[PDB]
Amino acid sequence: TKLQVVMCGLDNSGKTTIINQVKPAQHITATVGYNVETFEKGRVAFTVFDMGGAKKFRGLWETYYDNIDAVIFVVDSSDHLRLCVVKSEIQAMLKHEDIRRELPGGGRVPFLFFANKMDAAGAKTAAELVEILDLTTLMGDHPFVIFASNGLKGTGVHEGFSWLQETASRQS
Ligand SMILES: Nc1nc2c(ncn2[C@@H]2O[C@H](COP(=O)(O)OP(=O)(O)NP(=O)(O)O)[C@@H](O)[C@H]2O)c(=O)[nH]1
Ligand SMILES: [Mg+2]
Repeated sequence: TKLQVVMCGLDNSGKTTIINQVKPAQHITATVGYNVETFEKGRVAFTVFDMGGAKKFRGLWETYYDNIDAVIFVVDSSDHLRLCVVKSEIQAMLKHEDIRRELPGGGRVPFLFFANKMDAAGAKTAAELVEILDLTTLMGDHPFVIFASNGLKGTGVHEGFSWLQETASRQS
């Protein structure tokens, strides 16, 4: 079983920290452009495009939507000021052809949302983020879920990936 995933979210949301929690055991810095992570996790081989989240890299994200099995979207739940930017980016990505497309089996591309930095002062819960972003209206027919996460420790992360992998398997 092979999964291709694109990982999106604003700069400093915790994308790279989170993906490193699911990689094999063997210094994180801001991701310039993107990085491809290819690794095994359990019985699955993952290919993850860990996108840079700075404004200047967001134009790249769409290059990696082709044939994708899932989107992972990481929100800094403690960054209230840019929740409007999070919303516009989710809106922008949903309009793209490769995200819109009906999957081979009739399904729609699934989204795993992380409400990350659950430990940070001022963190909003998954429920609060759904209401603020009006996420349910935005996501429409796309299957999605949202879990509070702590990327430093791995809280929420592993369960999110179970959801992604089970949803992908069911769809393929
Ligand atoms: N307190 C706390 N800090 C976190 C959490 N997740 C990530 N961080 C911290 O937030 C900073 C940004 O993390 P990073 O993984 O580089 O974020 P990113 O989304 O890949 N940034 P970019 O889009 O620039 O590549 C790092 O200092 C990291 O340790 C969390 O859940 N809680
Ligand atoms: Mg990064």
